[PDB]
Amino acid sequence: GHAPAEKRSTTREGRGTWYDTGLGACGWNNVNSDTVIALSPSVYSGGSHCGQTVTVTNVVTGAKATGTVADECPGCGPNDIDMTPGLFQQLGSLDEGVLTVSWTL
Repeated sequence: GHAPAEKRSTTREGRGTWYDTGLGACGWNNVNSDTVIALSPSVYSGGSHCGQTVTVTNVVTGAKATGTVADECPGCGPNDIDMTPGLFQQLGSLDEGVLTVSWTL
């Protein structure tokens, strides 16, 4: 039913990998060059993570970028997420696959 989820929006380090962006698991459809995010499943994320803006700061190089949760990363926990490759280039390099980024949600 209803659930007024009040998440403590706090900057914390986690993992952030790129995926092939085309159709988000929420009501968004974006290309690879865009800056959107795939967050841990809405079951675990209370539903209210879908459509949230998230600032991600790759701690490896200190590179800060921002992407909006449009998709749901299924096979990952609340310390590891996915994102657009275009955004992941702004965090670091595609060759890394995953990077340790400081995300706030």
